[PDB]
Amino acid sequence: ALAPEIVGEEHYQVARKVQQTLQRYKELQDIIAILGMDELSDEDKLVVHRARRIQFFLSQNFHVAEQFTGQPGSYVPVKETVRGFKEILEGKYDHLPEDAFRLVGRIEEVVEKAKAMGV
Amino acid sequence: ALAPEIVGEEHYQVARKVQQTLQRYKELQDIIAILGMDELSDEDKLVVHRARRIQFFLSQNFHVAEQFTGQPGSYVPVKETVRGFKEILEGKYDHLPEDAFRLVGRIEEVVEKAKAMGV
Amino acid sequence: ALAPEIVGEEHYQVARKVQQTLQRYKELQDIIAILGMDELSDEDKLVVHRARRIQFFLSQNFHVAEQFTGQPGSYVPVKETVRGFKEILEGKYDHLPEDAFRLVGRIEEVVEKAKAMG
Amino acid sequence: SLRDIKTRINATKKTSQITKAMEMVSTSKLNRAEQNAKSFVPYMEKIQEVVANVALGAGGASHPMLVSRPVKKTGYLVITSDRGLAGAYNSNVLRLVYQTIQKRHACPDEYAIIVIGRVGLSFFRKRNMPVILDITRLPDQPSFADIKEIARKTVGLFADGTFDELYMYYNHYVSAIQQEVTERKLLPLTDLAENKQRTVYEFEPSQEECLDVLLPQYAESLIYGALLDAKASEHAARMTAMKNATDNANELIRTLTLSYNRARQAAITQEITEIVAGANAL
Amino acid sequence: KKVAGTLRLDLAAYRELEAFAQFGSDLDKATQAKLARGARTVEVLKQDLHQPIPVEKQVLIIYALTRGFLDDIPVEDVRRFEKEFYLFLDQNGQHLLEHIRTTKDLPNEDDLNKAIEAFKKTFVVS
Amino acid sequence: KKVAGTLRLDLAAYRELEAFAQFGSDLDKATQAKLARGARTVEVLKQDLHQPIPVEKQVLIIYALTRGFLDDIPVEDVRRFEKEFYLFLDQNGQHLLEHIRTTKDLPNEDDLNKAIEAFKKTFV
Repeated sequence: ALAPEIVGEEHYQVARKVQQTLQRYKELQDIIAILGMDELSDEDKLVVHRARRIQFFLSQNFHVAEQFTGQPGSYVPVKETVRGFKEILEGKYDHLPEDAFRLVGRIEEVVEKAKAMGV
Repeated sequence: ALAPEIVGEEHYQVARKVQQTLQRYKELQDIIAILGMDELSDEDKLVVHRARRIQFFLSQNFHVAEQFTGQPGSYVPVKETVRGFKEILEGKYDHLPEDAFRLVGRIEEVVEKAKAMGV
Repeated sequence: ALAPEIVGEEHYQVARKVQQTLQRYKELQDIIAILGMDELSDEDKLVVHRARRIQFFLSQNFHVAEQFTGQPGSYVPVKETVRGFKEILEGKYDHLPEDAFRLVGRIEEVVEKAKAMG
Repeated sequence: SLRDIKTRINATKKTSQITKAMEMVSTSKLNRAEQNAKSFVPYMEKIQEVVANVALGAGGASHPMLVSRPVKKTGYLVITSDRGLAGAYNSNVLRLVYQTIQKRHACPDEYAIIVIGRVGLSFFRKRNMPVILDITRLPDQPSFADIKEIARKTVGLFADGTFDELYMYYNHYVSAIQQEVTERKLLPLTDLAENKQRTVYEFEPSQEECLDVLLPQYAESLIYGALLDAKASEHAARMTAMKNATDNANELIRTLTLSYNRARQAAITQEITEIVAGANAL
Repeated sequence: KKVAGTLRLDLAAYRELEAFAQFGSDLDKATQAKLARGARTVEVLKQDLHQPIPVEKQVLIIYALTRGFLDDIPVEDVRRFEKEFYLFLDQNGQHLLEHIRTTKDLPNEDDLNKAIEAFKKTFVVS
Repeated sequence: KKVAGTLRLDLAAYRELEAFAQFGSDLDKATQAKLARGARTVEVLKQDLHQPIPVEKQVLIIYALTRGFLDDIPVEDVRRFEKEFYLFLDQNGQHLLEHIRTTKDLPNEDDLNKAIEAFKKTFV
């Protein structure tokens, strides 16, 4: 079902661009395993920052996880999931820290979770 | 037949010396792939310089590659091959750019191919 | 068997310290290999000294060695080695030449062997 | 693939030996640099206090280097490594200098850049900034006379009014793992050292002329002090970067080695089952 | 449940942040505070062979660590602080130990906070 | 036996050091000493096809490398200093070769030092 006509061009362009950032970071991973991120230059640095944001923003709080972790769950409608990835991809939320992007549903929730930390 | 009396002293000297250069380039590629080429010594830099040229100058334009590569083809007599490989090892032709050594037959040709590039 | 139920508590404490002392020396060994002995901090020298004596007091004069050498050799009971290593770890015997500890038996043998040098 | 894993274990083993070789050689250079710097530490106290005491005692502010003026335009001196492989050292000083200029200066013309180190010049050539003076290829251990002439150029640019305010950005050596990106103001000398103990000084040299000697000698002294700290901090940064790099490589060697042994034992249980499967059928 | 359910997940976080911090050069305040509680938890979870601890005594020592009273004591002393608190509970603090067994439930916070401060006055260090 | 023991230790202290430090331009003065004799040892052990060497000549070239006579000579000409030394030994040093074959034993050090030092004067 990932085809322009089925999903719409906005969803299709957002999904493919997310999969391109994640593949570059699966190749950078061989060099950052040893040296760390001093060897990386320029585009390598910006790509690893955005890949860290994306990989944590794919994680969610489930109603069935309530028996394991005390948090409440979240349901994210499709029109909302696409909008958040685009703001991450543009770089509109570059300032916020990576630990605020874990176990949340919508981009509004990341802003309040960051504000709780103040980091 | 690669024995000092079966091929001559001048031939054997050049042949084994090429085989030292290419074995040294093999071990050095591991260090370059992880740490980077600028990190290394002048003798290590000069090995990588010459080994790139030697490896591309082993390529040749055949008559049966007229169908595969457009260009017509060449026959290099043995005396010529020894002269040329000796010049690469002694550094006389190191000023020329490396892409000029690919799919050429005699060293004379490599000088002209470079002229077209503009060097 | 190196657990305090089987060996008893005095033996266990003495043993762990010997292992702690030797491992730290293995670290300072690569620092002393690159640069000079004066460079070490004073506390670090107080661990270099004990380790060299401990490594040598581990060495022992065997009875079957008299075919490969010219000295008689000795047997040490477990109480005597546990007592002796406690004295070295408290530093009671540090006023001694290093090679005094080479291929020896009980700790009192070191005293006499020292006198032999002078 | 069994052939492929064996290549990686062999490559990781060889590169672990080079990271260790650069750790040990950096240690030797660091030890020397702290000693050499501590040798110029007494020289620095002697010169800096006597010239400050005569500049601030028994006289007013009558020097262009001493006197404050309103700033028509300004400069920055930033000192960085020639070769790489030292971690965060270059980035954290460039981060402070880049952030400072953009935040508090709103015209390209307002600021100018002096740079020491190939990586600094590279960063300025990429992005975009001008550079007035860009010295490079200094020896591993610096001498005073190297920056005697380069400093002469910089103090000429200051003294003739081309820049009205000038700042240094450099790393300061504090601890074996912790080092501090810092900025100090070379000129004007809006503040000065004070021993509080002074002796009668010859009144024969013209006060302005006497200063004409001591102000540049102080300025050169301050710049060399920054090179001592900069070179010492660069050598320490490579040494830990090398320690951590070697430790990551050796950990990867044990993790890879186990994958090779699990693959080797499976290949020897497949070949024996195919053999015995055909043998049972026939 | 009330005393220790966020311990298993929070303790995994200390394991990674310690591994980063050893190779790390400079840390921040919120990372340093987390590094201080993690060390005490690892020493509070150290036990000795063939010595089981009754469950009412477990919930009392874990209440000290989670609520932060153990933050004052230097590390090597944590094991002895734990043997002493159990002796004190036996000799002095019998009312707290009666409530947890029957109601499987925790006593009033004021009374528990009072009692833990009272033990800490009697305890001495190094 | 006396000459061969040092070499096993010498080749080892180069394999460990070289595997890291050959490239470093300047390391500690000892490390330089070990590295230099390390290359010479790997050129004294090199040999040609179908040409065996009698034992008395082997012990003499190994005595000279181990005792430091070959430091002055560069690594490239170690393969020739070898050959010139074999010629000089045959024409002049018949007395030293007489004893090793008959008694499997080494002659007096002063005489050996004298012969090898004299050849080091002749070599260019």
